Amino acid sequence: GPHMRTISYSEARQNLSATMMKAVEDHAPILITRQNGEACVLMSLEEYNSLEETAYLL
Amino acid sequence: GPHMRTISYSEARQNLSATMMKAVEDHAPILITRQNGEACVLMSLEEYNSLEETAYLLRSPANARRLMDSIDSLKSGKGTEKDIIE
Amino acid sequence: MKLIWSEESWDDYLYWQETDKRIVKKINELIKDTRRTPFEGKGKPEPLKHNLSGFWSRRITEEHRLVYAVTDDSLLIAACRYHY
Repeated sequence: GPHMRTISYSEARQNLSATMMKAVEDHAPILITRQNGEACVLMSLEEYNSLEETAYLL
Repeated sequence: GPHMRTISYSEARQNLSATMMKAVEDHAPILITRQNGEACVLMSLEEYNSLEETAYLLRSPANARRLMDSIDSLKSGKGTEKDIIE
Repeated sequence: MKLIWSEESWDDYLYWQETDKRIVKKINELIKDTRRTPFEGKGKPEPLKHNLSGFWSRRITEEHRLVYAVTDDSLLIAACRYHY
């Protein structure tokens, strides 16, 4: 099957470390959904900076 | 180096709910660091979608150039008014 | 609300006009919708950052985006085609 790209907040609480490692490993963001509130995205610092560098026109 | 608020793995994990809610409320990112080095940024979906769409439009040099010239003109009031060709 | 275009977006628009009428209709629908609700609706409206602050982006196709800004008086169209 495909690597997970989503996880609930409830599950994330107890698997945060593994989740962080996965976002870093695949160099792809993971969405943390929230039953009531708003979802958040977790991504490696490297991917985050690269993204800002682009949106900044180098 | 980074220019964002930092939080330890343990504090974030113990207070994940509050951390996510603040990220959403403030529209600001936060860096979660493990005491072993690993570090990830957490941000609201809304902020992520905004940043990704911006990078997307500038990723292509040809598109970035045109969009920058186009925005420049528009901000300068040099834009021409035209209706939609139905 | 008035429609102001740059040479870039105007060329983009005419390109579609003489290239793919299907895309034209999509652009018009988006413009008409943005005109009604500038920051909400069709095309998954998205606010842009940094050098693009103030501008917004909506989906014409998975590739092409309607980029625009809004003043107290009109709609500024920055683009309606994605370039390589």
